[PDB]
Order: sequence, then C-alpha cells, then structure tokens
Amino acid sequence: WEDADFPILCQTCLGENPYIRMTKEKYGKECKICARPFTVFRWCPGVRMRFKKTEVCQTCSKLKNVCQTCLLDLEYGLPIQVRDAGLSFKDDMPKSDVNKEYYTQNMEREISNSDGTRPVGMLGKATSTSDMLLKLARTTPYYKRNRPHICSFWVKGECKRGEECPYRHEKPTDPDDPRYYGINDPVADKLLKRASTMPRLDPPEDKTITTLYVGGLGDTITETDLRNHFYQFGEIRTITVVQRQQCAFIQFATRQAAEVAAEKSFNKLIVNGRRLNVKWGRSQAA
Amino acid sequence: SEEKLQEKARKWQQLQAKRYAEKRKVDA
Amino acid sequence: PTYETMFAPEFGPENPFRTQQMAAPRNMLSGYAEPAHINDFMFEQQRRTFATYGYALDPSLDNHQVSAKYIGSVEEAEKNQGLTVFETGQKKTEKRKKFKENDASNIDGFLGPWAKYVDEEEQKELDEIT
RNA sequence: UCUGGUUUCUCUUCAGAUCGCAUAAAUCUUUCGCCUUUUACUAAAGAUUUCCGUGGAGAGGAACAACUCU
RNA sequence: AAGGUAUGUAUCAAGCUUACAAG
Ligand SMILES: [Mg+2]
Ligand SMILES: [Zn+2]
Ligand SMILES: [Zn+2]
Ligand SMILES: [Zn+2]
Repeated sequence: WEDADFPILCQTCLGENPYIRMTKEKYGKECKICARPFTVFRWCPGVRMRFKKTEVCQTCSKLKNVCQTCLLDLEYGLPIQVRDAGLSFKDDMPKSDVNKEYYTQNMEREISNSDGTRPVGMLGKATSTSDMLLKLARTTPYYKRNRPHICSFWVKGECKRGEECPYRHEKPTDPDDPRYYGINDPVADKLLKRASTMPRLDPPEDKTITTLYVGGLGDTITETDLRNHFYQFGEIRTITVVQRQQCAFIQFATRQAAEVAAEKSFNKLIVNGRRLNVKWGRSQAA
Repeated sequence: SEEKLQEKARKWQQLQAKRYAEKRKVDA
Repeated sequence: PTYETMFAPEFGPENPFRTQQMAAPRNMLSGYAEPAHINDFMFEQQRRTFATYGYALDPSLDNHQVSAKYIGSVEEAEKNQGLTVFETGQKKTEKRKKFKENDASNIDGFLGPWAKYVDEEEQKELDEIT
C-alpha cells in the first residue's frame, strides 16, 4: 500500500558513522500500529551495535512528527506524550482495528499527499515551543539505544558461542521498569523528574522576598524590557537598573505575581538570548 | 614536509593501485 | 545564471518565531535529501577507516564553504598521522599468533582457516529474576 | 619479412526459416456430440496467446592460448 | 466435484504470527 524513498530517522538511530550503508525492501514488514506494508530499511549504526530496521510507516511518522524506528520526537528526541502534554494538545487517533482507525489513516494520508514536508496538524503549535521542553532535550545522545539486546544462554549460562556471541552478556534486566500515546512507564518517571528539579529552598517566612537579585544585564536587557516583562506580572513598587553589576531590582505589592517570576527565573527566564543571573535578594532592611 | 613528501606518494600510488585496478570498465 | 543572484542574502530578522528544526531546510520531513555520485571505492575506504579507527574525512559542499578537517575522535588520527586500512603500516605491533596445521593429512587435526585460537555468583541473581 | 583464435559462461536486440525433419496446454468466437445445471468434457473450423526448445548478434572474461588458420 | 444430512452464538488450547520499538 505504501512506497518510500528515504526514511525519517532521528539522529541517534543513524549511529556515529557519517558513512552508513543501508538496504531497502519494496513491501517489507507491516506497520506495528496500522498493519500497513511500508518499505523496511536496514543498516548498521555502529560496530558494536544491532541493526535497528524500521518500525512504522512514513504515514504514521508524519502524523506525530516521530522518527522511524525508536519512536521519539523528530524535533527533540523525546517521547510522544511528553510532546503532546508539553504542547497541551493530543491530535487524537483511534485505538481499534477499523472503528475509525484505517479510515482516519487512509484519509489523513489522502490529505497529506501534497506537502510531504511537515506534520499534518502539529505545524501550528510546534512554533510556540522551546520553553518547557527545551530544558529536557538531551543532545549528544546516548547510543545504548543501538546496542544489541541481551542474549539468552548467557542468562542461562549455556552460550557456546563464547566471545563471538554478537548480542550481549552480563546485563541481566530487571523486571520492575522497562505504546504510541499512553500510557508509557518511564515517561511517568520523567515527568516526575521534571516536576521535582533542584531549586533553592523556600525560606521560612510569609512571602517577604518580593525583591530578587536578578542580573547579567550586560547589553541585552534594558529597563523597559524587564519592566514590561514584569508589567504583565503586575505593578512595581521600586525599580532600579544598577549597571555597575549589570542588574535590575523589581518588587511587587502583594508578592504573588512576582512569585511566579521566582518560578520563571531559577536560571530559567530566557529572554533576549541569555541564561540570566539569579540569586536571592535581601528583603531584610540590609 | 619531511617524510610526508614521500608518504603522500606512498598513499597516492597505494590508493591509485586500487582506484582503477580491477578492470572496472566476477560477473558470471 | 549569475553568482550574485543566488549568493544575495535575505533581508529580514530571520523569523525567529519558529523552532530551529522547522526553520531549517528540508524536502523530506528530515533534512534535504538529494542524490549523489561518489566513487564507490573511496566511499568504502573512508567508511572502513572510520569504522575501524574512529576517524574519517568529513563530507560536505557548503558548510563553512571551506572544510578540510577530520571528524569522529580527532587525536587518534594524528597518532597514526593519517594512514588507512589498505596500507602495510609502519609497525607490526600487538599481533596475535595462531597455530597452524595445513597438511590435510591428520584427521581431526587439520584446522586450516577454521583454527580456534590459542586462547582456548551471578546465577543466584539470574535464578531469582526468572 | 609482416599479418595472428577455437571453446565455455553471463547480456544485447533481430527473428521470418520444416525458427522445432516432433508438437503440448490455455483463452476467445461459432458449429458439433454427449447433456439437467455448472466446472471435468467431445471434435472440427477460425484467431490468438502461454509454455518446452532453437537461429544471428553486439559486450565481458576465463579456459594451453600461443599452437599457428591467416 | 458441487447439488443433503443445516448455521448462528457464548467460554476453553495448538496451528499460524513478530521475535521487534523500550531508562
Ligand atoms: Mg442452482
Ligand atoms: Zn503505519
Ligand atoms: Zn529513532
Ligand atoms: Zn551469549
């Protein structure tokens, strides 16, 4: 039902060689979601690595901007529901065999024949990004994805192959933590990992820290930039732009709005292209 | 500069002895 | 065709509304994929050079407009000073001597190229996992 | 004195010839014959194919190719 | 050879199917 010319393939699946040789079939396996006969491709990423063929069709990759074999985001290198919750919209797709399943895949293929360049509905909200997902977009990826999976007969100690057992050995997997949207087991741990970062301790008082030592102004931040980034928060009581240290001092009347500034700027408020400098002010008449 | 002045000749007349060697212009 | 037409830059603030990946050029949803006609042999040679020794020359057309470096892990290239796999090397080091029986006379003693080499607590955890 | 090549393997189109010194099966269109209906069928004609094979041609080697036709 | 000993449901394994994507 489907031909192709070249696969989607995020960068960690290609392997560390710029010179890889790759083979193709014409109607290979089926897609592991929609049973559609794509063209399976196979290659060797690296010299200690399994072959990692091709898992879903080009259509089921163009739907969710997903790579071709490891099923991660093509823009980030992240799972699917991390992206869809991080963009707060799911781009629904049915679950059963026909019930709207191959119907909607067929029709979304029929209205994807023109472009072949971008995902079908994610294009509008893949622009308003880079705030909540960019903190976890692991560049320089780990190639343990590509290592060959663990053999039996070392698990049973029987492996007569000796050294030339191509798969692996002495990696016993653990039966406590190992589809396409939800629910996936390590993703819950990763969203707990992002919800539970390492901040500064919240000091024992009643919201007196409306001042904060934010600095690293340099030549990027100006006065109206930071006070219009705080005017959407609310009202000041005293601003200054102290340029001996390249810093700015803002407060709020009844702290709460500047409270989310403390949530926005734990080395995190990224405007004008800079990791801003943040440590804690006085609020102590000092 | 010192031995590269003939080591490049080693690599070149090494590589070119396989660039076009085996009658590229085994089948049956 | 003229150089000035295609080399003329684009006026604008570059449109930073997009992400890095969607602003980047493509034809295929993942990078601009285009045909090529490289020599088979030098492709295979520099491929095997990287596959063995972890360095190769880089393939490009318009990255910096000048590109003549090595890639992968850099320092081992100049440790061997840019030799290849099809070269009788400067030294014959860390070789590994096989024992040979190439008479085809003794029976169960002839190992030609099939010669196996001269070199020839976890199970509690494995039984508790299973 | 100089000129200097049969085998065997793969591709490359052309076949007009008893391409085959013999001879399969199918589809279609009609008439038969058995028939209850349908495939299995019958046995003649017409026109089409498939299949088992062949002929002359370009190229690449390798096989004593250096014995020697010339 | 079909044309007759109906078919249509509800629980219970081998046959066949991939030996894959994976913190
Ligand atoms: Mg009837
Ligand atoms: Zn699919
Ligand atoms: Zn992938
Ligand atoms: Zn093993």
